[PDB]
Amino acid sequence: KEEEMKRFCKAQTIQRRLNEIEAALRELEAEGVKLELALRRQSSSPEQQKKLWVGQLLQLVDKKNSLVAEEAELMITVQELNLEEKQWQLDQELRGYDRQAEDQVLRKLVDLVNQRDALIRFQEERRLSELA
Amino acid sequence: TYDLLFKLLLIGDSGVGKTCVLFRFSDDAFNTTFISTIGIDFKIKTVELQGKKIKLQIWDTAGQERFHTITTSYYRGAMGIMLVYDITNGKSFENISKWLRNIDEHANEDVERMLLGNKCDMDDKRVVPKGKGEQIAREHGIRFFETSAKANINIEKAFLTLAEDILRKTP
Amino acid sequence: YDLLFKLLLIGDSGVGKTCVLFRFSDDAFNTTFISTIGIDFKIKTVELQGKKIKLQIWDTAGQERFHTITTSYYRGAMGIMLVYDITNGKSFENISKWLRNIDEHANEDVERMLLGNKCDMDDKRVVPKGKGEQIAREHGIETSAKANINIEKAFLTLAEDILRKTP
Ligand SMILES: Nc1nc2c(ncn2[C@@H]2O[C@H](COP(=O)(O)OP(=O)(O)NP(=O)(O)O)[C@@H](O)[C@H]2O)c(=O)[nH]1
Ligand SMILES: Nc1nc2c(ncn2[C@@H]2O[C@H](COP(=O)(O)OP(=O)(O)NP(=O)(O)O)[C@@H](O)[C@H]2O)c(=O)[nH]1
Ligand SMILES: [Mg+2]
Ligand SMILES: [Mg+2]
Repeated sequence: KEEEMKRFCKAQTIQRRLNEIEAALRELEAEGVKLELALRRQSSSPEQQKKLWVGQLLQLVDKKNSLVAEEAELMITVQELNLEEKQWQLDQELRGYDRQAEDQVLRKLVDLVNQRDALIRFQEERRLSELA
Repeated sequence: TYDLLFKLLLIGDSGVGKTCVLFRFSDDAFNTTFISTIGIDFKIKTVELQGKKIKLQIWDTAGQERFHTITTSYYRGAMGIMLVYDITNGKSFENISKWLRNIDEHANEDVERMLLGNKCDMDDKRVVPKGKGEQIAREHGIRFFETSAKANINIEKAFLTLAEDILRKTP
Repeated sequence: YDLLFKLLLIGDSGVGKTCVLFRFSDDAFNTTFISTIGIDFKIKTVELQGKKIKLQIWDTAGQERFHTITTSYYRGAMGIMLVYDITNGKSFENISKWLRNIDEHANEDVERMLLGNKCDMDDKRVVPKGKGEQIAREHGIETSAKANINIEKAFLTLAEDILRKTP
């Protein structure tokens, strides 16, 4: 059960990073509000507003977005991290192995394989979406 | 923590209430102070749909057309889009065709579209019958809702319906 | 990442599948034989041709009980490798049987590669390089997980035959 501790080190680096990301997102939200008002007053012209928004507020918005994207990628790795532990328990139980109950546990194992898979396929289709 | 992340997007002409639909949904409030949107941004709200807890990243777009090119820039990732018109405003409802065409141009083919007729509280100024929005929705095979950011009519249900629709085709 | 390839290993129980995959996935080998149950897979991201490929390698359990349900995962297979151990006996008797199954269930354009594993087991080597390599020339298509040789290049080869089908 040394691997068990390894799962901790992974999980904990991840948790740390999620707190870092929450933090950075707040700092960015704060700056963003400040900037947008600075903007409102600075110029009356509407398309001038547009140019100014492209100037600074936009890059901030994308920094925000890539932060959220990273957050979601991590929250999927978490899902795999626990789907694996489940696959382990059900592996053991199957090893130990009235007649009808075992087929149920085996199919629970298989279903878990497919939830892992469904995660992989899901991020594949996301990738596809943003390429277009 | 949440299982999945959905990208949602609100489009529609300047003034029909997108910022205020989103503000009702996000913070359960409403302001009559009108600040038109410049560019694009998003708010976050997590949800629970029958055991999957999903984060909604919802992008408020700017309605005025001088932002068209920029806002269309972002249709690429969206998993669901709310087209929004104003029931008191005939212009917003006649421009639904052009909004949908932007979706065709710049969204994924895959995406879900949901139609929202905002400001259903003010029946006295209704210029568009509910049944005409229903009609076009039926003709495009998408969901329709009449909503009120002010009266809190149908906001949550529209959003959760979109999220459930996206979620259902997710594996 | 740039792209996603889904491979599958098919074989009889006792030939090296979970260990060939394990040597590639984690650069390791372990003597104990832990029978695979049902199906599994591991994920390996590699950097071929500047295109960042994500590999999803499916591991079959080649134990007669399971031969129903593992068929399920054949259609999705893009690339395949079939398990041959140099020292293993009459695991070749069933090759046609599996290859029947691929013809019976997989996608028509699926690739097929054949491996000689455990080639550190020269002393109990029963099967020359060309014993099966002439079979390989017959269909147009050696490694040790213990000594970790030609394993990495083996997989990257299959990436070659698939990504070349891409353009
Ligand atoms: N009676 C009523 N008024 C509403 C409703 N929703 C919004 N309004 C009002 O109508 C105006 C529309 O505001 P807004 O949400 O900014 O619309 P918008 O589509 O975001 N505008 P823009 O695209 O320019 O950002 C606001 O002044 C708001 O107070 C509603 O359901 N009922
Ligand atoms: N010397 C040597 N032994 C190996 C090598 N690879 C595997 N073995 C041994 O051969 C046996 C079979 O490995 P394994 O992959 O578990 O078999 P399998 O084909 O996956 N069986 P199953 O279909 O039940 O999962 C194990 O006992 C393993 O230790 C290798 O490269 N060299
Ligand atoms: Mg707005
Ligand atoms: Mg095995």
